[PDB]
Amino acid sequence: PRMYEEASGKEVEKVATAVLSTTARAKARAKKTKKEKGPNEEEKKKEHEEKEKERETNKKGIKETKENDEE
Amino acid sequence: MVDESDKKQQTIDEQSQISPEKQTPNKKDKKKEEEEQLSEEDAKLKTDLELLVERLKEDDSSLYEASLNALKESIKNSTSSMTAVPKPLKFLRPTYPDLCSIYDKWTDPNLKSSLADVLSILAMTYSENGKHDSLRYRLLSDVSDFEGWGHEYIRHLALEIGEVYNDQVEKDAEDETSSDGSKSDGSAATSGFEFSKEDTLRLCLDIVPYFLKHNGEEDAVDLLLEIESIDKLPQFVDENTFQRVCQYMVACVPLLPPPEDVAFLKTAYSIYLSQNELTDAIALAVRLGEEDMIRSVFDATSDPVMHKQLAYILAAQKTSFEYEGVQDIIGNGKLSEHFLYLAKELNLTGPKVPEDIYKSHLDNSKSVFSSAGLDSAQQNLASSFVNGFLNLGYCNDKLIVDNDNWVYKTKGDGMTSAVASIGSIYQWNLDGLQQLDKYLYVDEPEVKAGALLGIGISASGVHDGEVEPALLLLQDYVTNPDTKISSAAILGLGIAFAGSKNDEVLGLLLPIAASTDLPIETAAMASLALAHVFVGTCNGDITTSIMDNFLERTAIELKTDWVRFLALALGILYMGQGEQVDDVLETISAIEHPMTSAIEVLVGSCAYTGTGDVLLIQDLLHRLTPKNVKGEEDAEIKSEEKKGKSSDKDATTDGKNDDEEEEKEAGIVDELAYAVLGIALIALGEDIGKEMSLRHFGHLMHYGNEHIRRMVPLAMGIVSVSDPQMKVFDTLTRFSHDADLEVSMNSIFAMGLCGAGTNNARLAQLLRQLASYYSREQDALFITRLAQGLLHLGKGTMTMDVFNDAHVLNKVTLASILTTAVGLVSPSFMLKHHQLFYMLNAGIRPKFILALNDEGEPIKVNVRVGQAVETVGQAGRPKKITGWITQSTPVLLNHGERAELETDEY
Amino acid sequence: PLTKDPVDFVRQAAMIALSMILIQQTEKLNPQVADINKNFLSVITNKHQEGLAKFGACVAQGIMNAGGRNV
Amino acid sequence: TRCKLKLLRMERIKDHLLLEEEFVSNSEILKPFEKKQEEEKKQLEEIRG
Repeated sequence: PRMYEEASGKEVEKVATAVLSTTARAKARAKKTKKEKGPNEEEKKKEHEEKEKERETNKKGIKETKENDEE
Repeated sequence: MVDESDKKQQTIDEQSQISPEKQTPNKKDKKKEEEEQLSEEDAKLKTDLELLVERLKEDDSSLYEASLNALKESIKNSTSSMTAVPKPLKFLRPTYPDLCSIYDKWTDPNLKSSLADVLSILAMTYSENGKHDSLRYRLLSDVSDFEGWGHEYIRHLALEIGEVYNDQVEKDAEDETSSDGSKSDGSAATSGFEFSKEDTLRLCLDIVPYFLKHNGEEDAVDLLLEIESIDKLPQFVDENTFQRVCQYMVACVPLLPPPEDVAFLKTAYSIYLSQNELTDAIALAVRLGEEDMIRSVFDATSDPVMHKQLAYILAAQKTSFEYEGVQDIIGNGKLSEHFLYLAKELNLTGPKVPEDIYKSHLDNSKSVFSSAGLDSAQQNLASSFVNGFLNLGYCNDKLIVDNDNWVYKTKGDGMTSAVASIGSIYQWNLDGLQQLDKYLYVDEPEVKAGALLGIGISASGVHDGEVEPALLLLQDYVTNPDTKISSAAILGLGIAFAGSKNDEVLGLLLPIAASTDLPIETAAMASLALAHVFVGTCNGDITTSIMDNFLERTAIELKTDWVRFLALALGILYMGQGEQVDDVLETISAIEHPMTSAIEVLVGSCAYTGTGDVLLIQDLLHRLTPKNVKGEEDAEIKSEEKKGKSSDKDATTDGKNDDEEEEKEAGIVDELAYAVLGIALIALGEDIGKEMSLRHFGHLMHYGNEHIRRMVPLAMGIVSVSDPQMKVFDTLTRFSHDADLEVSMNSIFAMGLCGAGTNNARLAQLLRQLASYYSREQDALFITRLAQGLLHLGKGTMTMDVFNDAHVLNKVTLASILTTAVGLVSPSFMLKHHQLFYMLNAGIRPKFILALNDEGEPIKVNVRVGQAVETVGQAGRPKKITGWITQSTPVLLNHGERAELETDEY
Repeated sequence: PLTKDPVDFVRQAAMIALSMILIQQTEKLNPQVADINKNFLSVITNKHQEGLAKFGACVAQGIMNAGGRNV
Repeated sequence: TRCKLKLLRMERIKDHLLLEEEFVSNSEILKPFEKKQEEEKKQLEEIRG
């Protein structure tokens, strides 16, 4: 054992809550934005991959796994 | 209510309130047994329709619910909607309200959800028949009363809105989604939408947009043109049609991103062109900023009529109004080609006629001086600039200038700026050149340089029609190899022509602005001038400017001041465009350095403008980041960092400013406040950052055109007396100027208190003094707005030199720049063929009532005021024409526009 | 319960007692060693604990880490 | 309806974004001056009990 440090999480938490409340305020605008954005991605690519736009991710299967690591 | 059988027809209606006997038993049994009885049902359809109409008067939920309960079942349970194919299809007309009675009249959450989907499908199938349109129509124009129909008819309408929106968000679209179950397009619902639109335009104002924006296509808008242009005068007047149209762009103005927003505004322009008033056409054509649209309205009056008529005069007036001069250049030369008269036409288009009208206004306003009498040291320099600031626009103060005593006592950089200030006395005037000439041929090079700046300012009002252009004088000076001379020359050329990109002006500035290898601080003016020239019109995003910025960064980084001015110059250049500016953000970012990142945040504002709400959040995360990183630890570099921080603060403010002008119109109070708080984050996040944000606040307000002007500048001002940098006061006063001596008094007392009270540095004192004189023009001579005034959503091109200067700590060199402050607004006068210089009467209106406008089409009640008054600023801006009782008809509608009135008396 | 006792004087004793018991036992050999460790630091970092508490926390922490973790 | 919305468009966005700003900013006001201001707070506190 060990060493313990972290206090820059206190900063990080503060800017995380900020963006999230801003989106709700923003919503009215964002809804129109989604109209234009999505057709552009379809014809081209997501960014530089032809994946992870087939579904919500690229999988819809189970992800649960049990009895993993040491015992 | 209670059943009373078949005694009379009145009591038949009461009988069917509880249990129908001609819609429930009989019909149900009939459909489920014989199929010869399909012939009896067909006749009984008409009877059934009538019973609905009579009982539409009844509103109670219980006696529609239960009554039509077993009909609602029969759709799938007994009839199955295919036991006689055509016959249930055409009998869907009474059954469709039955479904709606469980949707809207009764609220049962399980059934209200489920039957929404069912309604969408059956609406689509029955609009093939075109009788689903008629079903909507009998409730839209009504026949009877109930609370019920007023909410119910929308439920039918909402089905259409639902699906069309969803096809964009979710790419799959059509009836593949089970949220409507109805196909998005196809010739069965498309014809339904067109017919629906017709009825709802007449009686409502409703589904006509939902369809446009949900289609996302300009095609939707171009269908709209057809129907409205019929309606233009016989159905209702021109005016009523217009309020729908300028609105077409405005409600979704702040929610059409660049490629969409332009494509829609093309269509509104075309609607106006089709209709009677070309006056409405010109306003929208200016908006787009495209050269092509301007030419079409100008051509439409000029070319078809051979005779001079009203038509040539009207063309010249329309193009004259923009004092950018973008319209001025284009419209000239057609007048020459046609050749009815050169002399009247060319002058009238140019800003030469605007010089003449100013003299008439000036006569009323007279001259009152209040300039500082201080002499010696820096106080001499302060006073001599102050004289020009009080006599902005055309003014006569010749004799004071001719007393060369105080002039010669200026020294250093003070000499240059002193000669420049003399030029602003004769701002917007042909005469004045004489005073400048004397100094220019004698003494040290310093006075020579200042003469060229003054020529720039004076030449603003005369540079068209090939009548003493700024180009003519200033070309010789560019040729001369001295840096001070050449730098001053090209600065003045940019100011005078403003937004005009004439061939001679542009092409002089084209090989140059491409040397930055040699280290010259005052070569900021190289790009700065060209940037100013570009605004007011669509931008090529010139390759000359982009190249030299990169080259400068390679060569030097010692002169911090130079690279900071350069960064701003790129961002100002790109103004007047936003579609193309998305591309160039990437191009700049290709080469990456921390120094280059400073340039990027500025250019992000312009690209994203009139769309900024992604931009807003970005310019706030940026602010947070320095500190956030320090946080992590808590648990050459000098130049790069400083450029980084300052750029961001400027960018934040700029984003907000451009956005608030174009957009909707309520929000203007709010955007000023976003600054106060940006400063507040700043008030305990960066100590250095506070210095920049103070200066930015004032130009935030001026650009944004805030409604409140009494409380907020004054309150902020008090805090900032304590805080360093007195240049804060200069930026506040440019907003406060308003209509003079309404707002601007409180500023004179407040700014005068801090200035007179505290002296502890003559350097500090100088900034404070200049600000005070700027604010007031004697007896409401002129007003300054950043906005065009022609559009209140507009933005100028002459006021961009004002906007530039608040990014840097105050400097004597900066004082030379600040003399320029052009941005004049003309006072309207009713014109005649003999060019009458008097307005008869006007209504002036502080606050538009109309909730059928933002801009406010001026009310017809108003408050009446006399002849020959300046077009009032905030709390006076809507202006209606009173001339109708003396029976005079405006040819050029004026809503509080810059534009001069013109009237026809018959 | 004696490390969250109502009286302070019991708390000094209790923390010291734990560390004497669990002097150099790893945290995959007694999970609660780490937890208890963290308590001690949490008291030391706080500046709104009693000076009786603070005194106990630091003494008890050094017993935990005693001898170079070799004793 | 579509005329009402133009007004409703500006009003929502601008003030609700300022609200979200002011909320975050309560913290932020302390951060640039925390040694004039907390220095002053200290001396204020000490004399008045």
